Amino acid sequence: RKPDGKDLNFGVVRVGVGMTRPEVTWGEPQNMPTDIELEPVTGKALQEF
Amino acid sequence: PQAVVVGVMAGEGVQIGVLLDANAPVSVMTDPLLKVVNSRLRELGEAPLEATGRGRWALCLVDGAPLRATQSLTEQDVYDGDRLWIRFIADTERRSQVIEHISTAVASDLSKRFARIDPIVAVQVGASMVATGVVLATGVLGWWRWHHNTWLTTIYTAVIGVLVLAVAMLLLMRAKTDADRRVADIMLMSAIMPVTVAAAAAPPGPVGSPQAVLGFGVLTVAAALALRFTGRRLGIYTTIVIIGALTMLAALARMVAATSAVTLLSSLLLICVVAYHAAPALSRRLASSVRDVLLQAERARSFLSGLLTGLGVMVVVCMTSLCDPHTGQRWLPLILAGFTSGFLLLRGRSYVDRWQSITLAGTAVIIAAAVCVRYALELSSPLAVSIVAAILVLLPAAGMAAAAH
Repeated sequence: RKPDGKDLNFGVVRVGVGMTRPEVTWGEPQNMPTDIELEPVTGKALQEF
Repeated sequence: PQAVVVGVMAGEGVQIGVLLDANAPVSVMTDPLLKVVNSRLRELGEAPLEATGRGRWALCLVDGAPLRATQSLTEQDVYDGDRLWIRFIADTERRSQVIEHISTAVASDLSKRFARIDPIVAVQVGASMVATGVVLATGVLGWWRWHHNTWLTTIYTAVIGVLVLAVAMLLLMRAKTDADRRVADIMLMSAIMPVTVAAAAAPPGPVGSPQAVLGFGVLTVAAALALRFTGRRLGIYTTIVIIGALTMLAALARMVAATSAVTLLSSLLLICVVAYHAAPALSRRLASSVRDVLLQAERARSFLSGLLTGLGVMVVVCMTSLCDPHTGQRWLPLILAGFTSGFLLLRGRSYVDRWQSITLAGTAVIIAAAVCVRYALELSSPLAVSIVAAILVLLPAAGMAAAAH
């Protein structure tokens, strides 16, 4: 490890394991139907996903 | 008692004798021990041990199982003269994986834990079904002759034998891998059964003593001839040769002249008794330079396993035929069976191989059980069945108890 600015890991220490937010960036689905217009099968599929 | 000398296995196979501290905990030794084996490899001119990515160094038994890092060498059942292995065990830490929609999730996981049917297995199943078919065909053909011993049975069976054998011939010449050989072997094994009844079905007139002699002869010859040229499936072929040869002698005697079955049965029993004593000697005589030792060891073991098995079949068939609930002093053969069973039960402990030791042990128990059943079905009575049932259930329970307790 180096302190010279480009090394972002300096001063960071591992304490264990757990959850973290992935590097993915989700875009909201366009023209989403209103709650009464949603089909039941595809609704929970996209929601739990 | 302060130290113990043991062999340590290292990279690529070098065994080194070391004198270890008998009471320090094993985790304290693995670091300097690794240095020592590396230093010796360097002086020997070999390449040292090295790590690969993420992992750790551990000390294990020859079976690879690692020793508990905190326990003393004396706390574990490690004695002077034993051997251990130093090994690198890689890091298993990795992300967890989750699939939420259940239909996909069932398919994905279920497809990784089991094997789907494929063309290689399909062929073996086909071979297995045809073998099962012909043994049924010969069975029905062999049953017809008892009512009409005409030429039909032999004429019909002979052509099948030739045809199956002709197919097996092309398969044997073409085989390239062990999968191919298994297919061919199952086919060849099945060819012996039709040819046997085909020959035995040739002598005309009512079936009996004269027909039997040809069958067991050709059976013994066919089983023996296959082994000579094939060199595979030693156990199954060998067992047939023994039972065939012995029956040929017995059949010949009965056909020529024999006052009683007891006479022949007693003779066979004695022949097996002496054979049981000679068994290991027969196996020894029947069987880059290192390879020669490995081949001989399993071959000898194979022949012995079939030999012990075949004799077992003969004595159980003979003993169950010798004892009888109506003939004379009914108790005399029953006690003789007991003495015979004890010898086999006692001698079975002298064999280290599981199948050799287990088959011998099982042979004695089945003899006892068969006699109990014999004296129960015939000369039937409420007390007789009652008495036999109690004995037959407690007999094995006692054997299990002697080993379990």
